Amino acid sequence: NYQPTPEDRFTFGLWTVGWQGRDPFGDATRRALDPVESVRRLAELGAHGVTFHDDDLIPFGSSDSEREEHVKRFRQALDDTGMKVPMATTNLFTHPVFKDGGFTANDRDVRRYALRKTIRNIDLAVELGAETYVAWGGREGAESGGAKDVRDALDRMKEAFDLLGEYVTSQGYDIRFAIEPKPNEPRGDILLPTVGHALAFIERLERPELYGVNPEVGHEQMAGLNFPHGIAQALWAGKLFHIDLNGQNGIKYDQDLRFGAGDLRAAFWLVDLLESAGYSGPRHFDFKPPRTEDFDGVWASAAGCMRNYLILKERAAAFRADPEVQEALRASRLDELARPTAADGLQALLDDRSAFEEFDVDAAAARGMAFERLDQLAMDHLLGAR
Amino acid sequence: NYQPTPEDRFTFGLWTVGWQGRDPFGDATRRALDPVESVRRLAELGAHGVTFHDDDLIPFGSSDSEREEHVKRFRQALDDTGMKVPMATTNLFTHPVFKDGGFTANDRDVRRYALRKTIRNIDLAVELGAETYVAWGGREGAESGGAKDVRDALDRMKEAFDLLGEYVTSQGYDIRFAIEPKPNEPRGDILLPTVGHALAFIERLERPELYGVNPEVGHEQMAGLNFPHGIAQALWAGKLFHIDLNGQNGIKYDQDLRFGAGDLRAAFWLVDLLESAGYSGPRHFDFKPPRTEDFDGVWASAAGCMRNYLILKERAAAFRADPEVQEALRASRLDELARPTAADGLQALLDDRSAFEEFDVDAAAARGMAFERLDQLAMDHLLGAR
Amino acid sequence: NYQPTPEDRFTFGLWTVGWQGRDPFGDATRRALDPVESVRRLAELGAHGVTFHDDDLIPFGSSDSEREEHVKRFRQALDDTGMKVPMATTNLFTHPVFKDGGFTANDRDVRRYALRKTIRNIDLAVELGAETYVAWGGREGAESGGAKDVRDALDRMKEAFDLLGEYVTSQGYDIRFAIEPKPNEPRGDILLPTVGHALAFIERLERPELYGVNPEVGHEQMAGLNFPHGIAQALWAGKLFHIDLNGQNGIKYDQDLRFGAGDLRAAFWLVDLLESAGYSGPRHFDFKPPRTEDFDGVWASAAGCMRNYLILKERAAAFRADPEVQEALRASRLDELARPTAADGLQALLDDRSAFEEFDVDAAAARGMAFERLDQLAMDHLLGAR
Amino acid sequence: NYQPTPEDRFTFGLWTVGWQGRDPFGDATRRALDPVESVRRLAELGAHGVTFHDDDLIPFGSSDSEREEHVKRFRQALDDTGMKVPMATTNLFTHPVFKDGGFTANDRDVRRYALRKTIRNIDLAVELGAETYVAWGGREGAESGGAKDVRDALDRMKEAFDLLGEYVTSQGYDIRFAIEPKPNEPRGDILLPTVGHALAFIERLERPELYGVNPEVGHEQMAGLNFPHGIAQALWAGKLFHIDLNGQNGIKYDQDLRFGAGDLRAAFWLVDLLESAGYSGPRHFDFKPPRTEDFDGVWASAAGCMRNYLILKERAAAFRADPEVQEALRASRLDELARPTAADGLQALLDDRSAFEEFDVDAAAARGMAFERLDQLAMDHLLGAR
Repeated sequence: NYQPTPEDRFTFGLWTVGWQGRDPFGDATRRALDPVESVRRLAELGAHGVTFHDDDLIPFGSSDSEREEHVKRFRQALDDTGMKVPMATTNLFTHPVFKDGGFTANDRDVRRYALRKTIRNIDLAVELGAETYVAWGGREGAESGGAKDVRDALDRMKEAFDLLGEYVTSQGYDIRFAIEPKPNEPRGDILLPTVGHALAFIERLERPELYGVNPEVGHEQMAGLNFPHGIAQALWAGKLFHIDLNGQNGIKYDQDLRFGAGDLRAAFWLVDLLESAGYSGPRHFDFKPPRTEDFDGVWASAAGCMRNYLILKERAAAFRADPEVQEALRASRLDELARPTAADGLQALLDDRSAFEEFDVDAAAARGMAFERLDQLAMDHLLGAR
Repeated sequence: NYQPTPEDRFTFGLWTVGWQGRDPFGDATRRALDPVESVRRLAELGAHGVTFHDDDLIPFGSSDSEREEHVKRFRQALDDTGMKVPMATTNLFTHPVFKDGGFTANDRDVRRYALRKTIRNIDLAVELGAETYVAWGGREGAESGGAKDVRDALDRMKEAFDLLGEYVTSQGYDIRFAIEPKPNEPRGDILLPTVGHALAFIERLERPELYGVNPEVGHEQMAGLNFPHGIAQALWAGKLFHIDLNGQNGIKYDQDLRFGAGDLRAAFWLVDLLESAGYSGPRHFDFKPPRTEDFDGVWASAAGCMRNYLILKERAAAFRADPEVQEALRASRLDELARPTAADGLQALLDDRSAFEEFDVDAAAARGMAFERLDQLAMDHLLGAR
Repeated sequence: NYQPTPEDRFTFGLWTVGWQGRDPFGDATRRALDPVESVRRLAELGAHGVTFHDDDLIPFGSSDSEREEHVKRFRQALDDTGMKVPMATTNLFTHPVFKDGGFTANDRDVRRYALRKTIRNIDLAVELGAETYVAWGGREGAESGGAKDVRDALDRMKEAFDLLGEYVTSQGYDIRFAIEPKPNEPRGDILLPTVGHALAFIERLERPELYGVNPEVGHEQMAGLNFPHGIAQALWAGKLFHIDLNGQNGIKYDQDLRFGAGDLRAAFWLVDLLESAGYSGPRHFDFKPPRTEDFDGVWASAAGCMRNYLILKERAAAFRADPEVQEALRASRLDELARPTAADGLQALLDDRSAFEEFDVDAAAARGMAFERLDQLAMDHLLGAR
Repeated sequence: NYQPTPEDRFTFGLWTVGWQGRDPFGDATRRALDPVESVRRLAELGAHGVTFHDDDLIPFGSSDSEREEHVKRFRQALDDTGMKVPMATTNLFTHPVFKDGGFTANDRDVRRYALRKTIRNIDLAVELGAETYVAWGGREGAESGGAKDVRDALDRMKEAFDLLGEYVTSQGYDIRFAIEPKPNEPRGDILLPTVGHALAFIERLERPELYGVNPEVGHEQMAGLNFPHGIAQALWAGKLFHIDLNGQNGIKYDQDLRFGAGDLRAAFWLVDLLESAGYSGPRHFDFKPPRTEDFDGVWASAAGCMRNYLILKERAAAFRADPEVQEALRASRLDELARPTAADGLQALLDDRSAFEEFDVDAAAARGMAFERLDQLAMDHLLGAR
């Protein structure tokens, strides 16, 4: 019955199940969770591991001795449960000092502090075994046009990421970076707002091989974009280092619903793509149990993230294995899309009268694509009517 | 009184003022315009030049002799008026053969035809003096998830652009390519949907130096993105080869309003950026006079595109020259944003106790950014209340 | 296997399967269909009836004799197949004369013509047995703020609808009106843009009982609104006279996908509501087979509209009949939502210390709503994992 | 220089300038303001009055004696400054007990409490002189489809508002209610999501004359709707009892920017409409100074709200008074829009051959509307280029 096991590589942030329910208009509805309890409960549900921001594990301002105590207790919970920590990240957004950003704050002293806070947590991530270090620049941006010269801000963003790459290289660490785009919220517009902008930026860094993307379902959907298409471009570029799964109903505030909620058909096509492409990284949930829920609802929501992934995986596998679907893909010429347009080369193409002078445009235009039949097979498989 | 001259480099597509007014729900409301008449009328309004798709100048299906006659008459109009042709593009979207795309159609024979149709028009663009060749892949995309394997489609898109680069290089032409992104419409989702995705794609081509972007105001706004921010990223990457100016009211169908309509504040910040960065390319209008208008309204709309640019240029220049604005930019630390975070280097940063151990986070957090005063100065300048 | 029969009351517009594929950027990809052939093909698929605009059945400009011939042939097709015509409407949007509207055109002579064209088609609708007459004011609106004084336009809209009500009453016809809202497209903003605005307007007509709404899935979703919620408000007001079913992926141009495509979960909740409320009107599809398709794809798309409704009906019925769902609805207090807050009356409420002075707010706040468990049961039922 | 005076009727909520800067991702950046200090500072800036939620003035949980002390100090500040309190409202959204709503919470005991909390604050509002009592049902709604039966929720919403109307009538109070719509945030979808839905709902209350709307600029723009058009419909219905002014950049989270920011052209058309229609109620700002700002920035932002209104008022008045604009309005037939379509009556219309049989549709279709010239005059006036 769609039971997860650690082999499915499902991971959760501490801040997901640990969200207390404060929103722009309301107070917390749940008590804080001890990270140790979250690790134990997640392990019981069949998760593989957990992720953290610095400030989720070590309260901001802790002394070195309190920091050591918090880490020790957490490591014991990992040892007791077999849970892993595949990813870590920095909180460069909650504290008022970051109100205009971390890496791109106008104040230079804040930028330096943001780098030092990040470096300290890279060391800890490596100690705990993380392979990916995420950067979500949630305060990098603006509400007004004159507040931020974007060219200068991109110079500062490149400088920061280049320095972090120098750090990991000089220390000999095996950890890679992933940039998490988001278009807006909490800033009016956030820099590097989509997967595309992040991919383009990485190509201007000094050591691009160290950097990839960590796209999030709801973030791209906040710009009305097709999330599977964006993931396909990231895969095509070799840059899908991590992925964040959740749900979102359209263009509005970031809802962080459980995975499978929101756009269910997009969730199907996402799972189809990840499984077909052989993505081997964590399936990470960055979601918020709604503030209507008590703790029993928190764990039901978390379990539902994993359940929905496993149902969609079954349905997408059945779709691709169905001989009638395989025939419909050929009827729609998906096989021809995969063949080179002109492996014969430019000159051969220019000399081929069948490509222009003698091409029957009307006969080609009259051929139906048969896409609606294909899409109804996909619908029937999703719904278990096949 | 804000009178354009050819030195302002304003250009218009033939298909803009020539739009007959057909929309998804309605018939044409205006007669077709002869391109020769459009060139003459635009020259009288103070435009610098015109642009064309192949099929706007030479009716689809024309014989070689009719093609020569259409080109000859057009060249005479250019000679008679002094108008230039800085940009040309291909129509790979109107004819039914392109219903599933040109470069990424599932049918291989259509892909070959699309390349041959494009190459024929590159030759003509060079003959007429164009410096930029635009590609808008308006039919490259899908309405349904199974219809298009995006990784295979990106392979086909790269193959097409690589072949075009081989062609221009082998012929010795001085013309560069610019990719025009759009998120949707007429396809449910279009490949390379934003400036970012296009910039990232270019970095995977064989000769990236030949390719840039041609962003359009309304296209990025159809994804709710900040158009000045996207242009800043394109400028930062060295890839703003051309720009398309129009207006758009939000996330909806592509309205193609005259420039200055839609988001007026974004238009101000765009002009500020283009003029401050020294962009020297054409200021091209890709707009549609609304179908409510007769021909007098067409020319009033076109004139308004240029007028609004010139008013906004004045206001942005006055904003930047105002000593009180210069003081407010320093109060908001725009000067510090332009300074390196750590020109002293990584090791110096790690050893600097003022960046972490002795950094007074509360004092830094208490400093206001003064962004609202700055933004109200910008508003006052835009409105001519300063 | 989810086979429709005429008893399911599925209906289609002639203009749906008859859409030739012209879009803002492209020519037609299919030949025109004779309405007689559409009636025959739809009847074979199991539809119950068809609907029409005047101009779909009788070409604009037809003489009285050609009009009679077109009607006679259509009536024969209805007689031969048993198909019904439950709804008709007027085309007040295609012809250039309607470029600024029909009922709210600034030109008074156009407004009078629009009323006369509508009245002529009301007579024909009654002759063919229609019970509902739809009005979609697709050209009523504006691209610019000064073009339309909305208060005067609403006066003109009320005048038009009041005159139509006087007409039907004076003739003794049993046909009711339904207003079809849409937020934009083809006008920049359309008057009466949502279900809510239309419901409010109706209350100011002279004979409100004659008027209801005809909401369309994709239209409300073009404003990012919850379509089931809007339908619930229409049902609560007694005004759901007809409904138009299709799919839409978010806030963008009107896609008119087949029903079930787009937001699949919203489609589930819509069918749940219609079936639970006992809606007895037609299930009408206002959709467009994508222009990628040939005629075989047209009929596959149409069949898919009906199939998806029937699958969702089964799943929603199974959800509501499941004892575990019934228990979860009580756990979430849906039973208490249905009970009056204060049937004891105002004074009793004011004197009840348990409602304020002695209310334990912390105990009430700590109760979870159990909504995530309920929603995962709904997901499991939708997907056939229960 | 655009200096406000109390005669301009500008008002501000205590929670606007008093917003501490907490957002979904960040802690407060400003200290709390004493309401007395806010009244004094606002009076110095030229505001006319202030508004409050219960919980902004009296901390939740206060004893009767602390409540009396808070009210006394506030009344002294009003007396010392001459500031008025034209509007008050209830906080039915912050405390965890309201996590599923107030008036439409599934738990009946919460619904009763929400009514008692509201009634207590109606008494206080009347004591302080308020004329309008606002209801913003920010927690009335859902994240999931099964959580809320909307028909039952509308019954509960009507019951609540009917009881409040009975209360004010029985006490003899001269205060009216205004419903403030919002489409989403903090709930996934909020009930009564737009001006239209609220207007329609009011018509089903027992005493509709007691209820109107309090629309907010950014709320309607979160659904991509035209705010001036919605205000026009509210004015046409006689229901614009109050208005909330702010700015919003598109369809995203509620930004609450200062008035004039966001969509500047929509702000112009709004002021034109309010001043032309003679709206006499408060011009209330429901905005948030961005959390980047210190207290000096708070007051600069507040001052900017009033400044921008007064600049736009001047520009709109100059637009309407310009003889060239008056001529352009006649050229566009705004005069004919204001004349009845058929004051001659139905029968005369049916017998008028000039309305159909002899109407020259082609001549009418060829007349341009001249809307682009009109809109460029409006642009020139807005920008002070006329």
